[PDB]
Amino acid sequence: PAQDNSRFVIRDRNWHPKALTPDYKTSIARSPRQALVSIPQSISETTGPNFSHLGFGAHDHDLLLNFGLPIGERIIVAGRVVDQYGKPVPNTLVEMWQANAGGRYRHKNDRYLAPLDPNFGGVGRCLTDSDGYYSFRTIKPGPYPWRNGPNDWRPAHIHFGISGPSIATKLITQLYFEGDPLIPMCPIVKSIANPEAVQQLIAKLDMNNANPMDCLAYRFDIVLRGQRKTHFE
Amino acid sequence: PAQDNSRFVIRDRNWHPKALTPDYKTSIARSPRQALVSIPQSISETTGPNFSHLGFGAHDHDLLLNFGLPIGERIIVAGRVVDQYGKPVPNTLVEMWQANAGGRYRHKNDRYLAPLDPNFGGVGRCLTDSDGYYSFRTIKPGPYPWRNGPNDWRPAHIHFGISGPSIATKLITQLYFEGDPLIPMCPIVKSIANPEAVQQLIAKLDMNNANPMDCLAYRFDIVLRGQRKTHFE
Amino acid sequence: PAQDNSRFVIRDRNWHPKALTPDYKTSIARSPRQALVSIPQSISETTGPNFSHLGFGAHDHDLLLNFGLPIGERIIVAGRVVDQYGKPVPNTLVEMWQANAGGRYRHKNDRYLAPLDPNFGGVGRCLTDSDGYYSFRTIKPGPYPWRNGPNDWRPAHIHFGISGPSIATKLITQLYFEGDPLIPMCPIVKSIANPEAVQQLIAKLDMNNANPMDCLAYRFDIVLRGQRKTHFE
Amino acid sequence: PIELLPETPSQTAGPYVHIGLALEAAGNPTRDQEIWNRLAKPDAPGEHILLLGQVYDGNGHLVRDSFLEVWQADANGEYQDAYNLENAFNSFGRTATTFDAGEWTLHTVKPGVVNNAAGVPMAPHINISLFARGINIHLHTRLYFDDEAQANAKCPVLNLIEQPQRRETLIAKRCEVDGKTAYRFDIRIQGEGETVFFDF
Amino acid sequence: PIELLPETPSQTAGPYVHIGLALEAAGNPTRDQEIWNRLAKPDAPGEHILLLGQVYDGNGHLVRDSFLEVWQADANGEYQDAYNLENAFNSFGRTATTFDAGEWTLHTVKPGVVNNAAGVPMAPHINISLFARGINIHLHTRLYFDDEAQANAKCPVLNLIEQPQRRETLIAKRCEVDGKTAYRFDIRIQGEGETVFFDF
Amino acid sequence: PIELLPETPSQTAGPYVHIGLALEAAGNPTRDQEIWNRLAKPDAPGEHILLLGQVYDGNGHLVRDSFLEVWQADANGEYQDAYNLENAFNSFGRTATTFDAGEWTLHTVKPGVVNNAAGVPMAPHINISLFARGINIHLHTRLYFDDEAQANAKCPVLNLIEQPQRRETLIAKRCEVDGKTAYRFDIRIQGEGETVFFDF
Amino acid sequence: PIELLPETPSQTAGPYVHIGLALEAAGNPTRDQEIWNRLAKPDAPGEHILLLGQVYDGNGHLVRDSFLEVWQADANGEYQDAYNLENAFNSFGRTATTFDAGEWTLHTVKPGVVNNAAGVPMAPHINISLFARGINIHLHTRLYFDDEAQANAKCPVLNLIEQPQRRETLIAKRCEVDGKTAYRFDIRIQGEGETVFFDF
Ligand SMILES: O=C(O)Cc1ccc(O)cc1
Ligand SMILES: O=C(O)Cc1ccc(O)cc1
Ligand SMILES: O=C(O)Cc1ccc(O)cc1
Ligand SMILES: O=C(O)Cc1ccc(O)cc1
Ligand SMILES: [Fe+3]
Ligand SMILES: [Fe+3]
Ligand SMILES: [Fe+3]
Repeated sequence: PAQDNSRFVIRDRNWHPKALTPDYKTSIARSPRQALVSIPQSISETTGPNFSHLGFGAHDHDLLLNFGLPIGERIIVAGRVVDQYGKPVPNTLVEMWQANAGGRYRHKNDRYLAPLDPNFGGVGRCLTDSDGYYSFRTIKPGPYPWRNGPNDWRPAHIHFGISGPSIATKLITQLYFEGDPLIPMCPIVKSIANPEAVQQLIAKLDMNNANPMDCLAYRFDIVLRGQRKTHFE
Repeated sequence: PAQDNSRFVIRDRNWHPKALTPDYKTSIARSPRQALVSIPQSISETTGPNFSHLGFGAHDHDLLLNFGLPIGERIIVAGRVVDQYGKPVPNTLVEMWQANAGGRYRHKNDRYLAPLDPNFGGVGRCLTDSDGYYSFRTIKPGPYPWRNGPNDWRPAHIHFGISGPSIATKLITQLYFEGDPLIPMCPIVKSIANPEAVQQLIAKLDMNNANPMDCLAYRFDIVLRGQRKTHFE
Repeated sequence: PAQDNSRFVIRDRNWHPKALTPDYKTSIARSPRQALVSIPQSISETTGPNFSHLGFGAHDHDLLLNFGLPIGERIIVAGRVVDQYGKPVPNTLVEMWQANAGGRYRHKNDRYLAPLDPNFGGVGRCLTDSDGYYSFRTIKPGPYPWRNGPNDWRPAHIHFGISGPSIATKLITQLYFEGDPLIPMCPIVKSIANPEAVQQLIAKLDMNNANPMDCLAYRFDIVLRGQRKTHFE
Repeated sequence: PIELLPETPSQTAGPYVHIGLALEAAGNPTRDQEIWNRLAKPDAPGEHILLLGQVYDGNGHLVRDSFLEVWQADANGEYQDAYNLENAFNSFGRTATTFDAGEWTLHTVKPGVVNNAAGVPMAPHINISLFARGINIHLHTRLYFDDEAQANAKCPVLNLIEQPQRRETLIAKRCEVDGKTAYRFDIRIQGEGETVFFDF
Repeated sequence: PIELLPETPSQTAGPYVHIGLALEAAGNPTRDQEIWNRLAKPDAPGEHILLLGQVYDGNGHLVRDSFLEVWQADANGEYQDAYNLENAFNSFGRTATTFDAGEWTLHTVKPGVVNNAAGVPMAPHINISLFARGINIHLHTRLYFDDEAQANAKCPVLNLIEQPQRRETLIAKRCEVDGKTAYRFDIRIQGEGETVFFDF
Repeated sequence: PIELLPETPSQTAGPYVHIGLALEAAGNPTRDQEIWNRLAKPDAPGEHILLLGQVYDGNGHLVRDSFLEVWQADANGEYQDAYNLENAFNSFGRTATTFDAGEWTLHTVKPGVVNNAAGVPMAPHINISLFARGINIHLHTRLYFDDEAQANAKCPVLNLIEQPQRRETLIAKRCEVDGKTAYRFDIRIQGEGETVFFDF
Repeated sequence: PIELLPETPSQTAGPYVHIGLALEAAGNPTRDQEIWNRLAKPDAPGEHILLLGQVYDGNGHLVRDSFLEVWQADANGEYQDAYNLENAFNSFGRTATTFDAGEWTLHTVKPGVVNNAAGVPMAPHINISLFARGINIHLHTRLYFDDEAQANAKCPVLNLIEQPQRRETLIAKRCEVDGKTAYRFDIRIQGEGETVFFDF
């Protein structure tokens, strides 16, 4: 069983998006009005599941084959998962989900007029390696309209969920593409007050990793709460 | 029949890409080694076809219907065609062609591994209106690899051909998308020495023209040789 | 035998000197006119010889003893060989050759009037260690005149040949010395378009490695093409 | 001051979180091994219980697109981190609310007591993280049991909530479903009886 | 000095120009009305002729992906600008080279004489624009006829080419195809016998 | 976009390359172990061959200061990477052009077939890199054998050269030297019959 | 991205709006022609109705300085854009809240049905814009009729409001005033029962 051997650096709630960000409409009614209650870290918060033993399929991380070939821009999305101390986070679970090349999601609730791709599901998972690296192969998603303001559009993005070493490190986020003109206009992106923080969600074109005459590649590195040993406790 | 009533401003061959631009390999053997011979304008050069009477189909300019719905980002591409004097060029022929959302063209010679879209052809045509405006509705094309350098990729683009009032104004070009990280790396884009000229080929996101919950829009204005009356000839 | 498990980052041919650099007269008739043909990497290109078993003599890397003592500025030339990812390249062959203190080469064809040095050959070889480090002990060479323009002088330099992990990495270059005023006047240096690329060829004075009361030291690190594993191939 | 690398900023999981983390729920085909709402196998030691609840927004409206993750000790108060489908018990699980009913369910055992860092025992609790469209960064909370008043009274964490009335929001009310032991734990994101959320 | 707005920069038509401007050639379905290589209807006045040619690169290799546009006066030396498929004659047309054979063909009549701006008559000619992958900006040229030496000798445009030997590159050589009057006009982009290209 | 550390820029080997890489040729004493032009020992399996050639500049003049490095599979189509003078076969060698005659020679064996990345076999070939004063960055080419036409016809690499005529520039002409099998491979850096050079 | 000229920013109408748009109410002499609260003349076709309501702030207090503008189709579901005092029906009107009672009144006819952009008919509605001190930019809402439930049920607009409960805030309660058909439409700017406001 797990043991309480580390402490995680406190989160910066001014770096992360606040709960109430009115331009993102739904957040009005879904943001707490009382202040969070801070609690000291215990074994309950400093431990979490390890997915080393989960039985992943052979194409869990390959969206081009996990669902004919899908239509759209073939790309590899890879990067490294490290903590705030720059330390790799090995054997950690990385899950992703996204729309198709037209911005249509394979979900009941998606009624957008862009069609579904008979050969595209849009779900992937990968366990990071010994060095904290992960990789996926998919197609680049299309922006999509949503009912917020009368003409709001989500910049193309890939959804990511990352476990890390504890429930204290778990995070869900969204990766955006270097240069998309839709990023600066998105109220969800704007839920993040610091422009520097936004930069952190932008995947960089990585020509070094592309497969000539096959697919392009984007690099997206992830930083989770720094992990340290307890001391003088 | 046509008459010799105007003169066109001389082209700036230092603004346009030169013939020999070695990084674009095929241009080595397809560029003339002798200098062009300048000739004074005559009725032969100052006149051209008028397509006012061509019988265009109802969806000639709509790539979403001119070929099920195609897969990919629905967009409108519109703009105005003016001359160097800022004058509109009405009733002029605008033709376009492009790949699918995956970067696959509907041509024999395209052997790229990205599949063809059963509902996408990629050819459009539109006659500009009385005010020089044109518009097309299509899906945004995907970048594609080509055999130049060992890892060259064309930034997503739409091919355009524009008639104008004379054969002196005819032009073929390529429209690129605002922010594409692939533009600065393309040897074809780079065939154009002036960075300012490149900017001219970049389509701007135009949220004003988009159809909420339907499609985005890009604005691409075209400038053809200025037209003036002869004088003291 | 060797196996095909690596891919090398595509060389940047705008970084390296172009083939045709007219100020460097000899390049005129010794540069292809047709474009290079790019081919996918195969075992043929991603493998190379390993010189680990080559039997190197005791003074192979010591030009002060491998040929009395040479006349000239006693120096140590050391550095590391890394790939573009910053990974060390251990057990790699590094070969060097240069003129003596007066810019005279110990070669038949060198009829420069500065005398040969009886205790100096001008050749060395070193296998990098586990950390990618190499070292040589020599005397600093002198610049020398050459029949290019009517008064062309090569800056002082040492020629280097590095094998790296494959024939795709093999490279030959020249090391120049920090602050030499001849540097910016050389047509061979100038074959390199980007001033930042030039900087990469300049060895820095390294007082840290110097042997007091004995010899100075210069630091020269080399970067071979980045090596990556194949993926989704 | 010393500054580390900044943590990657959170983003709402959005309305389609299910396609990524609750496949069945998305109404899409599942994979061989899925992380879901059954932490304990029939044969796992401890009192087997059923957890159910609803989530409410600030307008008192059901949130039908929530995604919850849970972490708890086993009946022995041990955290079983090595996730395996072969395990009789797994300390981690996932659930979500019905697009219809808007109710989540979880099948587990009652957690054993664990001590805080200072060596003081905390009352039995299940750590919960909630995600949904409209929530920029997930909300952390704890589920305690109404049938453990004695322990609840002495919990060092529960004791950190300033106002006693707020502590009540964290107590699941014991019930029975099909003569099976259940506990109902409703979460109120905002407004009246707003559920206590933590920062750690 | 006064500077106007800059003209949009040219870009190569690329290897797939056919899908956009030579549909049949692309091997794709055509539209109701297409602009192609038949300028004259059987019933159009003037000498009906067939034009054919090949295009060569600098290595002397056939260019099998070229696209050409043409503009010429009618038999009366009149430019018929109002393009219509109902026209017996259209002054404009389009052709392309076979991916196999690499030869283009055009069906027209021999153009009437037209005067330059100074009122001097130019020899009969067809204005041509060439496009292809590897050509950043299209090449302008003219096709003249070998059977009009007298006029050719006096053409004010032809007379602008410095070297007489270069003038020859612009003369189509009369032949006959199926006992039909034809003229062969080969274009050499680069090297030996490089075709004269204009700027206007 | 992501940018790595830039590769150290190449520089011409210069006229005196021999002093560093071809001691014998530089006419300087050699060391105990030198990497030279004998890839195979008389007892190495495979057909032993003699390879010779000349290198020409763009004026058709001999390049008497060229330096070449070769890389090839043994008879079994395997690359012997562990360089050792005791081996009966070494996949790596070096040669240079006579300051006099200006011809290089290599003593090896006809390489076995190896497959590309896609698993498609390539025709027997020898990888060559050429260095010399006037060459800012080395030239990469391959030598193919004239008596392997069937295979040459199917080579995935040779098949990448658009123009069929340029492929012939990579084919070594079989001959006999002292009743010993030889193949002559002439390299023309520029102009007429210019040898194809590769990038990878 | 393309940016147009920015729209002139809105500013509160302020407390004295009446002086400019509701002369009678401001208690100032009116001009010959004033745009007021009588949309229909007694002889206008359709069911004549009396509309009245109050406006409340977030404290539940009466807003006695509100100014309202209405836009509606006539009985035939047509918008009469040509404003004229002689018309028996005008699609446009204005009203304000009593400084005393604080109720506004309008005299019109039950609007006919009009379709949306998609051709889907909308339930009979009246477009309202509210202005007042404290309101930086005007509020847009629609008034629906309680006796049009079938239609209300199918309204493409009403159907856009996620929460069914909020739709009720747009339904005017039918009544009778002096045995004359009336409908009461109370607007709550904030808090409990807050009226839905639109953007378009
Ligand atoms: O919350 C929203 O409705 C906007 C949104 C939609 C999809 C998504 O994946 C993320 C946010
Ligand atoms: O000339 C080339 O091969 C590159 C290219 C490919 C397609 C295209 O549409 C434009 C240029
Ligand atoms: O190419 C040349 O002749 C100049 C040169 C001379 C010596 C040397 O080592 C390098 C280049
Ligand atoms: O809202 C207010 O009371 C301030 C105000 C007063 C007069 C005016 O005209 C506008 C605003
Ligand atoms: Fe999304
Ligand atoms: Fe293209
Ligand atoms: Fe030198």
